[PDB]
Amino acid sequence: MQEHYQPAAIEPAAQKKWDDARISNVSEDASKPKYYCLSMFPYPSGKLHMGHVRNYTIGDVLSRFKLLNGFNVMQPMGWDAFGMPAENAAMKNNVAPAAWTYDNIEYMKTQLKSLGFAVDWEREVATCKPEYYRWEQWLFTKLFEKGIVYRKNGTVNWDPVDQTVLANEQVIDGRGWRSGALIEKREIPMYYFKITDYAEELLNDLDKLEHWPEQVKTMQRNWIGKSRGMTVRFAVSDDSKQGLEGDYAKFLQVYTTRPDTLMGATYVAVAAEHPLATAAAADKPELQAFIAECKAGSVAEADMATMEKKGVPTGRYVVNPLNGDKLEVWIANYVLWGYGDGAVMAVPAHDERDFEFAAKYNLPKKQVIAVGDNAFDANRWQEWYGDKENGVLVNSGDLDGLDFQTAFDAVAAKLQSQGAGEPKTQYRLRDWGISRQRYWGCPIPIVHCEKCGNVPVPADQLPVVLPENVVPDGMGSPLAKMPEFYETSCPCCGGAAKRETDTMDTFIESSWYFFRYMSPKFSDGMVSAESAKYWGAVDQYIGGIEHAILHLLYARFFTKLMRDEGLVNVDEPFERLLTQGMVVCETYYRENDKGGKDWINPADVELTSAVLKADGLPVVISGTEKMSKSKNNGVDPQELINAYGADTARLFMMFAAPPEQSLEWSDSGVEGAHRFLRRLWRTVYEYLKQGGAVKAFAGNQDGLSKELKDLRHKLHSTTAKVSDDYGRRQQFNTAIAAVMELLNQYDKTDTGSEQGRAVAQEVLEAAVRLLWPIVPHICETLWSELNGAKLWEAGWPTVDEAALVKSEIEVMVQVNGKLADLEAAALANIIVVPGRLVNIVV
Ligand SMILES: CC(C)C[C@H](N)C(=O)NS(=O)(=O)OC[C@H]1OC[C@@H](CCCn2cc(CNC(=O)NCc3ccccc3)nn2)[C@H](O)[C@@H]1O
Ligand SMILES: [Mg+2]
Ligand SMILES: [Zn+2]
Repeated sequence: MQEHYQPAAIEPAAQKKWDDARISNVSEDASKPKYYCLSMFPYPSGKLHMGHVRNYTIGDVLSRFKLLNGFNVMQPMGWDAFGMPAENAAMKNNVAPAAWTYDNIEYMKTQLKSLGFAVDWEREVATCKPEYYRWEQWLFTKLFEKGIVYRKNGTVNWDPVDQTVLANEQVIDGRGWRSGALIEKREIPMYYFKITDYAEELLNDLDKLEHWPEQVKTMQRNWIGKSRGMTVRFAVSDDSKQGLEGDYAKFLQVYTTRPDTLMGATYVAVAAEHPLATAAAADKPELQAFIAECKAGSVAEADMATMEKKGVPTGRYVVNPLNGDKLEVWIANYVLWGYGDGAVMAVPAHDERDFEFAAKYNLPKKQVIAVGDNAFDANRWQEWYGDKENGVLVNSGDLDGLDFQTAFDAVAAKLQSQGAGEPKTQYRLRDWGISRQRYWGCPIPIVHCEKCGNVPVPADQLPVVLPENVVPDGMGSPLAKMPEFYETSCPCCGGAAKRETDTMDTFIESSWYFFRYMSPKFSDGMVSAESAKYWGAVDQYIGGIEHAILHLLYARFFTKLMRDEGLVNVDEPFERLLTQGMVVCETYYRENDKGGKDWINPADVELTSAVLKADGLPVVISGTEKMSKSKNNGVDPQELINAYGADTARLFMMFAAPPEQSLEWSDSGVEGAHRFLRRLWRTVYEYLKQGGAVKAFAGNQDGLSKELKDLRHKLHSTTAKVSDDYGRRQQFNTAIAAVMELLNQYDKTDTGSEQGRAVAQEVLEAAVRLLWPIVPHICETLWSELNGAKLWEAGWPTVDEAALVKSEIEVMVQVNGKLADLEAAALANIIVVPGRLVNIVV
């Protein structure tokens, strides 16, 4: 054993020892209990970043621990390969997106392997391969024939200078983000998943996820957004029926979740597309301009509630069906056509948006809800205005005194008797649009024929292959410009026909890949039935919080789709879910001779102030934020590995913060992690150079010294602490601190005697197994110096409950014949014959 710790000498050999033993290459062996530990697979970006290393180290800690506990552990890895990154890299570099993607995959694979993740590489998938995406084309055709996937015209933001479609996230002040050109709203046919057919299942099944963070579940519930309310029809006043036709001339129908406040409605509001808006804007230009601004908006949903609410009176009136009050109709920008009836009622006394709106326009507020002897101020909003559970109705004639649920029913009966309304369940959830006007994505398996319509490609003709021999030029989606791809024959009638040129939303690949990993070379279906039966669901999923809504919902949806097709037998893909925090770092800048800032990379700055590393001109240290190319503050993990080895990188990431907390880059803390590894190395080297290995202490410990009993207490306390930090808390930094404390006590204990060595052997053999999930290379190497058994069949350390009982302090006591450290406990009820009796001289 070399005296100095040299990670490049040891990490390659340890990796070849794990690979030679095929310990991460698992099969469906019904003899070992399974465990499926999954980290969210990466985009083949080019190179790993520190978020990648944080995530896959967390995955590896948990997989290695469960493996050491005897589980058949599958930890798979692959590549979320489609999407815009490669398309833009292709445009800028004059290279095919596929060629760029496959080179990135090859490089990033090398990096992952060198970090020593215990990954089953025989299960690798790449989603841009036809061996992969044919199976989502297959599922699509099945759901298309069932109406679960359907085609319908929708509205997109068209950028006419860049000749491509943009999401609302890419529209700033009505303009394209790169081009700066005004976007055009266009109606085009697109494809949708009927996810709203499964809304109630997706909402309720969340309740089975006892090992999910409540915040993720609550975020899903808000997105689905179920409400039970009331449809209410307000009759249109005779004076307001001009330009209306059909049911819109007779009534304005609305949806509300608060029918118990219908006596408090002081006005109604309609979307800009609503026929009432159209009819009243006919002669009023300010209304026309307000309607146009609403249509031109591109407010992303994450920003919807933040937009400033605005409205315009129409001069048309409807009649409240419970009290006959005539309310003015307003066009408002927060009422969205396609949600419900595109019209709402407004109660400023008990809904805060209605309060702020009515306060803006001086619209009236009528209190109808009381909560205790609380005063009602019509000019200031108090939180109890919105209380549903503890309110009672006031100012509502027949309904005064009722609580929420009784009044809801009373209103329902009143409205139904009248023909004016009925209970109604609604969901904020929209159907899922999967059409993308992009080249680098999975082709949609549809052929368009003027005789037969939109026809699915039959199963025998899948995949529809995306041609890899393409270089996007910017001027529009390539597939629409390639007759060699879209010109075909109709599979139903044989006649002239055209393939669909839109590709799929890339969320589709990531909605089922965890099942594909179960049988990644299966060519007769999405996932083999035998391997789905064995692996079941993912036991532990690890990933970033930005995927808590869309990706998770989509995966849960696809799992229930696949379940209903007969392919899988679970309701939920993910049992345990762990959300890792961001990785952030200091920023540095010089100022520009244009009044701006040039963001410098940390690698080219030295500290003391701070300046360049090759130069000496100072920089300006500024704030800490998530690593990103925007402020040039990303720290390249390959240079951290080059400088210190993989074990140091993995230890720093786990020690620096709990996985949920944001991790702050620290040169100082990276050096602390390395020196701790050096210390682990030296501790074992020094122990072995003073006598060589011995049989680890085991068994009855009566007759060990006090000092060595104490070390065994700390030893077995550490084992239970660590096990509970890996298994229960998932708090890997406290488990490292625990092992450091154990080595501190060992450093202060004399282990020179014969029984001393046996306890030191025990301590050290436990320490390196306890830390093997975090830094497996050095622990594998040191374990081989201490003990000749395979580390992984030695298995996780066991707690010795005997070493936790602390030995008895037993004696009797007597005041006047009749029944410092003992005289202090025995006065808590003065001779003291050593050990047996305490006599208290009365
Ligand atoms: C399931 C599927 C939908 C997954 C999809 N393929 C995906 O999200 N794929 S992915 O590849 O994005 O990530 C894969 C996983 O692992 C990394 C996690 C990173 C969180 C963000 N995050 C980033 C950072 C720190 N950033 C850096 O170090 N930037 C360095 C840099 C600077 C300058 C230029 C280049 C690089 N901290 N947290 C991420 O949530 C996820 O769990
Ligand atoms: Mg359960
Ligand atoms: Zn045809």
